[PDB]
Amino acid sequence: AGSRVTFERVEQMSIQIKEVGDRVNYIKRSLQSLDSQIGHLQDLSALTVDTLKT
Amino acid sequence: SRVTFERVEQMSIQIKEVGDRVNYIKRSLQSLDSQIGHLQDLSALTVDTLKTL
Amino acid sequence: GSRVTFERVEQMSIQIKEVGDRVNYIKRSLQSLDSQIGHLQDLSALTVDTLKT
Amino acid sequence: GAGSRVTFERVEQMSIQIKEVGDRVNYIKRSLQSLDSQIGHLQDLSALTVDTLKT
Repeated sequence: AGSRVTFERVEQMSIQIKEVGDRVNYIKRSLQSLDSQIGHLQDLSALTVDTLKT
Repeated sequence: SRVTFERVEQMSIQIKEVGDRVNYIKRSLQSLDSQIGHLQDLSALTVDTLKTL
Repeated sequence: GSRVTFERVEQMSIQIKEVGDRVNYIKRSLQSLDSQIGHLQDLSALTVDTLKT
Repeated sequence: GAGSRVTFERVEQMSIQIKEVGDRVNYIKRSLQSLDSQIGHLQDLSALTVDTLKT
């Protein structure tokens, strides 16, 4: 009863904890994509600076 | 100069793509925060019943 | 058994809270990043406009 | 001449600010790995609690 509802709750926490994990992994992937775009922008910046010195 | 204009205009586009992505990420975290709050509540309610047992 | 379960759930609720806190820190960092990218976009926009003329 | 001068300054500032944006995102990446580590410990505690009530 109390133990039944406790088992339902622990199962439901387990579901929501896996969903929190999955959401963080998605966010990590998005940040990785972002990091790559930033790489490209830094190269382009260094190139523009270099040419202003030439 | 013309080449400088071109590279600067390209950077400005790329800065915009990075800005937009940062905000999409910011919004995911906002939404995750809300879901954590409800998980926090479910854990508190589970513990309260366990104390009576 | 209720007592050991109570103990594992309590420890979960403390860790859930720590996760929640770290999420909100990361969120604040995105907001400041967002604002610094806004400054940079403004700069790139000014630079680009002068270089047209 | 003059137009170019200011432009050189502006471009020099953009590349400082682009570096900062980089550094910030590197920090966020590291903060997200910590967070993900914490979530793994909670998934583990949650799985053990579950394993222990199945039967």
